[PDB]
Amino acid sequence: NKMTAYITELSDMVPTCSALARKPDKLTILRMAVSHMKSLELKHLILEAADGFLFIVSCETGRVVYVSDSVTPVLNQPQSEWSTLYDQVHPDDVDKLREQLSRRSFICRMRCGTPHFVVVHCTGYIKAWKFCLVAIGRLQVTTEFISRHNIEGIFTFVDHRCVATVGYQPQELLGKNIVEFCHPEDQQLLRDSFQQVVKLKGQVLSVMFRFRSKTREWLWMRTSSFTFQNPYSDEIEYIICTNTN
Amino acid sequence: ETEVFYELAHELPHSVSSHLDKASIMRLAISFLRTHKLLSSVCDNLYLKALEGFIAVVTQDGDMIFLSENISKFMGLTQVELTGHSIFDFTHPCDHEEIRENLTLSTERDFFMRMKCTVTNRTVNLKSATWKVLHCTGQVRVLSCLIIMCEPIQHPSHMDIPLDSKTFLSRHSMDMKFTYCDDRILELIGYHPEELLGRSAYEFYHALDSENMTKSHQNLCTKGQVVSGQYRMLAKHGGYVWLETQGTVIYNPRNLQPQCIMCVNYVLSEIEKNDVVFSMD
Ligand SMILES: Brc1ccc([C@H]2CN3CCSC3=N2)cc1
Repeated sequence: NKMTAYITELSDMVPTCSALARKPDKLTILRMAVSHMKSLELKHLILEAADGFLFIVSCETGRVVYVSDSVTPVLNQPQSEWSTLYDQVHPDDVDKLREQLSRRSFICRMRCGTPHFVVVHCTGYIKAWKFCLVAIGRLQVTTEFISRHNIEGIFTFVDHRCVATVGYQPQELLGKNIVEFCHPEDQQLLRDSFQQVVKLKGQVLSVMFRFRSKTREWLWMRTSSFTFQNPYSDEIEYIICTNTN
Repeated sequence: ETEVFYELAHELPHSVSSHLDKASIMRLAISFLRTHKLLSSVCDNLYLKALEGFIAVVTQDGDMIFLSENISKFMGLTQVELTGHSIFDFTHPCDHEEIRENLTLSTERDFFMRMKCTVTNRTVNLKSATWKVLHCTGQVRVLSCLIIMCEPIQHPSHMDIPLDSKTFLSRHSMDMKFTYCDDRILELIGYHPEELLGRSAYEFYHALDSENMTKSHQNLCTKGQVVSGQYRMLAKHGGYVWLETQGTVIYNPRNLQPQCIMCVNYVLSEIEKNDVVFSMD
């Protein structure tokens, strides 16, 4: 039944066979497959799968001896423009590059033009031609300030936006507890949510309190807090907070 | 019927085509022109060799209508044994449903699936295959279709490719506490192993990244192999650096137990936001 379904499928796939008034036989069906491919890309599969392109450089000096045209779709450059890989790569990657010049494999962020860099996973090998690298570079898939706390409320992490949001340089904020900056009247409430976000392990509460500015102005703020747990231990390593003016 | 078949076979190497059966020259013929149907809609020894992986096209209902020729170099099973048979017949059932919904229906896909391996780190055969995690990135495209390249993650106890300056090894407990680090990282990121030892890896990632690590970590555990995205570990005296790490779970070969996680960590950037300070350390 499956040989026949291959017989039938094959013929459906041979336009020369399936453009016919009837269904012929296997000797014939086998025969017209044979001629239909006796009649009659990988880089498209590559660029269609990973947004990769091929390129060939000299190992001795790092200058290009071949570039696939996929460079234009992949990273917007003209094949005519793609020279020396060192000119194409981010300056902070020259070093890395030079020791990759057995097979080879690495990563580096190369420019795009119309200064923007795109990180590209590179794969290939060295062949003799005083030698050459044969590689494929592929592309990858992808007001408020955020802080983070140990269970007790001590600032373990803050991003620079704290100075824009509360006026304190990170360092002043870090190490201290938040309730040190809360307004007295609101402090249990802050602690409450801290007593709560843990009790409600996993997901968020939000709490609002007057936070101390550096110029000492009490500021209304809303904080969205959730505990973050180890994916292995389920240990509550920290609770993450985004504190929002 | 043998004469017609063996020049069908030998206009599909005449070496490998000399040995094909009925059902398989059927499958290879059928899938060759089926593939050609998709390529018309998309639009070598070095292309093929220069891949740390093979390319596969897989239908929304699961058939493998084409696999990379170099497939056998990574997974042992050659191009001709598995073409046209189901992907579901060669990958982990616990991964299957996730594979199913990657075949289904934003175009870009990126994930990890365990297949079957029958090439030793020479060759053994199906009853003694081992499951091999594959990192797969591609497009799903219109009958639907999946076009992924599949890269195996090099195992860090047995590596073939050199490693440059900007990479540093690392060992962790299964919950990812640093339980050993490379000495250079100091010159790289600026920490001696001493401080890192006994420390959760998670108090060194920048906060916006922690959620994306969890997935990498659970992939690592459930499958035992993984590549992270880009992320930034916080650095010595302020700023961070960008890393990509291959993380594999290594076992004691004596008691069949998970022992630790070893990670190769490619540094991709020098310190950035050096002025700013993020964490207590
Ligand atoms: Br996947 C994955 C996620 C994290 C890690 C470890 C290794 N390493 C290098 C500096 S920060 C850090 N955490 C390994 C694999």
